[PDB]
Amino acid sequence: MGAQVSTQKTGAHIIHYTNINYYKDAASNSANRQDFSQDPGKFTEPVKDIMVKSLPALN
Amino acid sequence: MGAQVSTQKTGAHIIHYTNINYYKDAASNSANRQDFSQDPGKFTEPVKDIMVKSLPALN
Amino acid sequence: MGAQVSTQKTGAHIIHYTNINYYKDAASNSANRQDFSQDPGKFTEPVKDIMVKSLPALN
Amino acid sequence: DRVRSITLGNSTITTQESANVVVAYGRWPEYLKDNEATAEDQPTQPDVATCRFYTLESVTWERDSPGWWWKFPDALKDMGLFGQNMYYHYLGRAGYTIHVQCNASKFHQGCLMVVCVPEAEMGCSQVDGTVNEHSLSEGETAKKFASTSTNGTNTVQSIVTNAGMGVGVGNLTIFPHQWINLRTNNCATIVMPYINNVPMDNMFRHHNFTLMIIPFVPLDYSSDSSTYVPITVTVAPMCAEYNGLRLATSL
Amino acid sequence: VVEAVENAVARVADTISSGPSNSQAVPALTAVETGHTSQVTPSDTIQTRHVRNYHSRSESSIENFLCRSACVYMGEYHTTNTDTSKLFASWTINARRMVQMRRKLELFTYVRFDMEVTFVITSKQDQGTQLGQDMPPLTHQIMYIPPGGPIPKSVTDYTWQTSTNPSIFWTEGNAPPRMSIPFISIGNAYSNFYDGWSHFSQNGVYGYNTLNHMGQIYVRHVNGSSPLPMTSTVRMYFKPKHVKVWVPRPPRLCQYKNASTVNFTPTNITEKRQSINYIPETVKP
Amino acid sequence: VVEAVENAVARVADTISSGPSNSQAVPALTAVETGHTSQVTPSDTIQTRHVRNYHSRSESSIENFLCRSACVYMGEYHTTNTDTSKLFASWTINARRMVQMRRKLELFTYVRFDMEVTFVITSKQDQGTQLGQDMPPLTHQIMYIPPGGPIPKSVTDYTWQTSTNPSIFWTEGNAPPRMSIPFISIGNAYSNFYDGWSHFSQNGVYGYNTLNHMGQIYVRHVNGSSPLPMTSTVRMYFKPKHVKVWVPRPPRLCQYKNASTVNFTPTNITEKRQSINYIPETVKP
Amino acid sequence: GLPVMNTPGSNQFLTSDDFQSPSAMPQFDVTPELNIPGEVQNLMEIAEVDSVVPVNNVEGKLDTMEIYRIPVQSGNHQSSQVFGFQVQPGLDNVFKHTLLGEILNYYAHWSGSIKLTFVFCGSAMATGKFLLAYAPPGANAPKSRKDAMLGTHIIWDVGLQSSCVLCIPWISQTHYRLVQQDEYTSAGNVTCWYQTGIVVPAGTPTSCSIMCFVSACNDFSVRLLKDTPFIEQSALLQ
Amino acid sequence: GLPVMNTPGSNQFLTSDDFQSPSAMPQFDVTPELNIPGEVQNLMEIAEVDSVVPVNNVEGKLDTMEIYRIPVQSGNHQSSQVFGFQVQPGLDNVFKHTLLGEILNYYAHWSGSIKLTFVFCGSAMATGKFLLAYAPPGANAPKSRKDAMLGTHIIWDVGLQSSCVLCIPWISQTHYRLVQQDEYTSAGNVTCWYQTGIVVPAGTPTSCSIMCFVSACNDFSVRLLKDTPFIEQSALLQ
Amino acid sequence: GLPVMNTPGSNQFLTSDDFQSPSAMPQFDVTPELNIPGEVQNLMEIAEVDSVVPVNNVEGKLDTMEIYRIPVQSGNHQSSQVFGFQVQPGLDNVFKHTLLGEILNYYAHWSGSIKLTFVFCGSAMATGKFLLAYAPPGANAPKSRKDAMLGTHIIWDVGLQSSCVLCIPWISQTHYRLVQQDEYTSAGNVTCWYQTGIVVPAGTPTSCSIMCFVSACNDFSVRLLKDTPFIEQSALLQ
Repeated sequence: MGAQVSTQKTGAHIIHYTNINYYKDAASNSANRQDFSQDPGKFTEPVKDIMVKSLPALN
Repeated sequence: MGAQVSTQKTGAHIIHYTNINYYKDAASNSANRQDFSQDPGKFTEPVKDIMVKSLPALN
Repeated sequence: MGAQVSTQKTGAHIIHYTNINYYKDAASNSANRQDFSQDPGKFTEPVKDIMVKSLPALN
Repeated sequence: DRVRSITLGNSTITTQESANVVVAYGRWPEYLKDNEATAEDQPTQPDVATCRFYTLESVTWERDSPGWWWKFPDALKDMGLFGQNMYYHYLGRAGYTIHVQCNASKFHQGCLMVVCVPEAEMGCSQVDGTVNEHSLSEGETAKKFASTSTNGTNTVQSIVTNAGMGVGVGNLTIFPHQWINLRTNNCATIVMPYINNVPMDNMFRHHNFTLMIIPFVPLDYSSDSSTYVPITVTVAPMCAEYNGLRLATSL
Repeated sequence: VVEAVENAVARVADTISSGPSNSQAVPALTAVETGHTSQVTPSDTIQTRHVRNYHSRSESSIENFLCRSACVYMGEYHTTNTDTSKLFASWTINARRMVQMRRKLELFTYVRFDMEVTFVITSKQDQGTQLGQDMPPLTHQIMYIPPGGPIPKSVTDYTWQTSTNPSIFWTEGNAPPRMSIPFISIGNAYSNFYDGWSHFSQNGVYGYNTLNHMGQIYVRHVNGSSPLPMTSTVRMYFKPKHVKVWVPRPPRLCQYKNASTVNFTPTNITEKRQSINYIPETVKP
Repeated sequence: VVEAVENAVARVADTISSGPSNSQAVPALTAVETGHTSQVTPSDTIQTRHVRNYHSRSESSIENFLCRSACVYMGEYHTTNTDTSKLFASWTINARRMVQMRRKLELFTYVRFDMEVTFVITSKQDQGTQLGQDMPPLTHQIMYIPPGGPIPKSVTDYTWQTSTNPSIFWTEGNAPPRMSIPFISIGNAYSNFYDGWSHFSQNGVYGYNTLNHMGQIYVRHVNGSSPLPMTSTVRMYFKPKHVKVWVPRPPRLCQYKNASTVNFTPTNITEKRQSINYIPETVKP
Repeated sequence: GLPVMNTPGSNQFLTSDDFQSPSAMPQFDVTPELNIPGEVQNLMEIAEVDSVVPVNNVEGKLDTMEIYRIPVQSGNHQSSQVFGFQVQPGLDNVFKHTLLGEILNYYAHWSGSIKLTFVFCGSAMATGKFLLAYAPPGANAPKSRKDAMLGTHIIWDVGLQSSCVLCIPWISQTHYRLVQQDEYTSAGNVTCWYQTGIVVPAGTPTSCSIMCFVSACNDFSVRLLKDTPFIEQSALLQ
Repeated sequence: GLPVMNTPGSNQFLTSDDFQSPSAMPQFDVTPELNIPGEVQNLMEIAEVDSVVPVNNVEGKLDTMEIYRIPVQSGNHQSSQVFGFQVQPGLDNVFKHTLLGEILNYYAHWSGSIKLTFVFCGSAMATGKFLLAYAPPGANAPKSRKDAMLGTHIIWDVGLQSSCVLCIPWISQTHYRLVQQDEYTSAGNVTCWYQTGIVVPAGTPTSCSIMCFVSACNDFSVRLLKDTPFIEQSALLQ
Repeated sequence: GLPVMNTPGSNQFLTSDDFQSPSAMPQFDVTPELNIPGEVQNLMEIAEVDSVVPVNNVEGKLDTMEIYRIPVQSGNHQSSQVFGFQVQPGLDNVFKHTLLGEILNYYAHWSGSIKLTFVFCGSAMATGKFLLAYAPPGANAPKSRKDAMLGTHIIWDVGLQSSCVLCIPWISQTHYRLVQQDEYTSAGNVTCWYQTGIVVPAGTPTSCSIMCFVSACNDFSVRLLKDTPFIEQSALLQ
């Protein structure tokens, strides 16, 4: 009835849960604890020219 | 089971909610906070002949 | 809505129940009281060569 | 690989021992687009009169010298037609290109940190007090850190090790930065987009960012190497808009 | 069976670009003598840049504006007294004793809506010499007397049998008592204003009291008397749902005097400044 | 209608095998002068075995990190007093009076999020000579005063009518009062820091206080006075949901002084050890 | 029965919540609707209507119709400023009681542009030209027409079409502006000066009057409902 | 109505639960997002950034920039150890205040490998070779280069490319390690020795400096959120 | 909201109920499983393993290994009974401390058959035959081999294959039997007698020993969990 069945957090080495929203406002939802994304090269490698990890950093 | 899944209020720059009515009377429902309509020309321009915003208001 | 209808525990000589998980974590589920498995030969007969129950244990 | 040239407006910068170019967060300066904009009127975009290389006076790296900091803008406010549009207009937007230039011989040694800090809100010397504006920025004259804890009313607590913001001065590597290691390079370049939480923002009220130059390893030399080692800073706006024209401000 | 409802969002109009102009089109010169309000977007007077405008006029619709609860009456009643008419509260229904929701509803001449009514009932032990007792939770009855029914004369009346009048029993300590009410009117819209009389001889009572007769409300303590006096105060909250409104009017300027009439004292239009040219100088070292 | 959502799990990178090497590829030699952080996995410096790595960086995402409730204000108010301004609590809203969530939020310069606000309200009977009474359950009102509304002057004000300000009534003994709050800001992100002034003459107030004006909160006992004094303490808990964050900063080192400013006393970088070569000997009979 | 579990926020009364609730009059039969003229469907339809602006609200003229009309005369008065007032449609005494102002004062943020329409109310033979200028904030109000000339202005020629619209555009950094404006979200100030002056023949009066009508453009919006400070009581039955 | 039945854990307030909850500002219209540069999406992106490490944190140098630089000189100093410190990225005073350390101290377990990058900060004509060794735990720290030679080491030749990365791999039995490390989940210790020495021509200084930057490799992870011991107050308004 | 109605048994804590419950550590990342050897998946796998039975639990031998071994000697001892004991795998002192007995004593009913395996532990040159008999209940224990002969017996010849299995079958009327057995659900008694005797050559010892291992057959089952009477404390910290 407007549901959504997503996957639970299980470890690696009957796992689906159900969500329904009741309120008219997205500021009433749960938290988005299941988005895991990254882009460290933004802070780790913020340089104009690339550096290829097996060539001298200069030269 | 007689439901209706409408859209939430999100800003611009998982958003559907579910409604079911339980009572036998429409005076028991929620409020219609998601109808946005307008017609200002009723109060703003209540004149017999039109005025076209780039011609003199007279003449 | 993400349900699962399994069988109850009745004796031998209207039996289906319904499960839905509500939480985002598998450490919140019920217990798995309906898995019955065995392998006693692990402790009962932990020997390299087999012994066939109608031959002498030696010889 | 070490040679480089940067041509902005009617100004050029040549360099022969450059390490690389930090682009702040992988992001280049750009103009305000139509869907992220909030002001109604048409902006000025002078484009060659304002987006060029303005050179601030240079500081002398001495053997015992804690560091220096500038605040941008309010450093380029008396620089040409950037510092004039910046007067006549209410709202301004621009990114920058900071080129720091310090050269020594092969018998000298040292290591500067060159770091751009967004919103470098600073802390007064008397904990129960308030900074001045002079104590945050002298224009093109740099303010100087101190090797010990400073005193005096209204003047930032400018011991180097805390960098005047209350953090550890070695963690500043989280901000867009470079080093000038007098054994490898002699210039650092940081290309800094417009980082702020509103599309355009006034230019006299908000010090959009702070440039700190902090020698971690100090100078040194032997028998008669050159005693005088200066540092020169060049800043060049990029993609500079202004909006909301009226009579000129005054301070 | 699930049904998908479509809800359109109403943004405000973008700013189209513009350039220089030298023409006989005067979008500025007009004539207000026609009772017409000029439609001059900025792009007609100056040079504008294209601006995608995402803002919305949602929280200013009439439903979003009015559908918020507000108190419309406060009344006290005692468990024990020596008056027997202070043992229960009573009042005729109108939204007109509290200035806030009154003034809010009175930007329009005819308002037609359902309501959601809530009651906040809070008892206190009366200050005295010998306090201390074990009284159980108080429970209250709220009866609605339509226009015509018999009204109570004591807290031990027969009328509180509430055979057909609707009434609520609520035992203190729970969530407030709330219910919903249709458009209980005989006109086709509640008329906030009325320029007329009741009698055809052009006399009688003037204005609102004529039109709207919606009955009374009577609240009481069901429990019984009390060893030591206590006093309860009931506040009533109206929240109009499904709101339709007609013929807007200028907001009230002068302060309200009574709930019967629109009588007032004359007030100034607005407050003064030094001159007509006065703008304060705020850019100063 | 059921909808299946796909949730990908982000493991960390496995360890690829390696062998001897004799080449002109130097994955170790670099130049930090470029503002670039070396990417040298162990398999570049030594001989590693293939290791399937199942670990996850889930509990370190920003949503998992920040979305935990934390107290941000504690305030007391009495049922009866002789001050009439200690009968209700009041405070301007900021996350900046408690060091824990302050320091937590202040690893980033701009934080944009919704919140889930909870209140823990706990009354105690004030110590005195004549204790003993039968007071009913206390109920409390929590009003939010946006920037501009009229603020109360007593617990019997008119403002507590809360016609448009949102406010919560909660009768002690139930689950705490919780509600949810959108991104109520005028910028495009809450700016934890601000290097600037309010006035254009480059003076005024410096830093955070300039930017963020989110109004006040006022808490009171609805019941009324009390035969014998009692005092209630309200704690407010913020939990940011739907969290977005920009421009990280080094964590704070020196201790906080006040909620207005970032003023501090200078502290040491870290604590001392005996020498630079000192590692303690812990394998000893 | 079903095992439920009550979350915080249970059994509270939040003024601005919309749940369902039992009807106390079941199977009621409401009165059929009526197509009464003039139905409002938004409040920004009451704020796009012109409203005479009490500009001349000096003391001694606040309960007079004279508060509504700006005095203008003939002669060498080019050194004098006709009028001037801050742009504060919810806080400035000039605006806070218009339709725009009284509609804003129920909200806490406002964005959009404004339309100020001026009506020359003198003879049919008087002629003049006026300069009407808006100055985005950042510097003190102009004190001479050479400074007002630099703003965002219009030059209104008085003729057959009597009135002229100065549309104050939306120049701001924040997408919105408080209604209780401070000097962070300041908006500017408008000022009016003679461009050539008033010229009248013989036998017509020399002292004329202007009037100013404020309305909101078609991109105005308000948000964050609040209470209005303009109504107040001191007991029930009011 | 439906028969429900309340389970234990009802009507409690668990700090780390995520339920839905009524909006106190219904139909609010939030400010459009802005593509502000530099958005963080994980915390192991702040811990993969280099950070200068206060190795020389002897007493008398803790509020000096001298805490950051390791002294190195020319001559027959092969018997002397340059530096050495335990591997305890959340507890050792050398590490607990880096970006890696300050990010770890919000968590209780940590796994992964670490990258220590050394920067020679002397003349452009000084030349030396250094030995940088990591010793998995099990035996006291090496006290001679013949023992450090047996560890997991690297020999860094000082030349054009100034800096050199010693990547401390992950050798452990437990998949994770406490942040408040004990001698069960100990991690080892690193130590640095001259391999050939520093050689300078005439007219250059003899006393040079190294510096050490710590960062986390691309397989690092932390878990079990906790509070950080580094911030503390003694009353509200702080 | 939904009208619910709470049934009896609400807000109670029943020790043996399985409901869902909020995780106090959300999004925890557990340690990967390990294929450790020897995983138990039922308790009737610990009760199908042999266990030496303390038959000779006379007084003076209860803390001696001598409790485990049945004495057997050579000569005309046909009149003497070797051993005998009731079948009470959860209550008889002979059984209640085996693996079978200690696993039963966590349950209240038990059904199935039992396997008693006897091991002759004498010389490699001693020879004898033994009679091992089980007598379903109904009459006093047999006191002579002519009565034990009438039971359910086996005749075990001592030879190369040392041990011999007497499988006590399940003869009962009730499908189950209490573990705390009474004389309604009695089970019987086993008894052992010489069939021909022990014969040894010259130079070997005359006094040998038997031993008895109890296990459960492949149709055993226990039910109705209870507490075990064998563990007990008198304060916390034990």
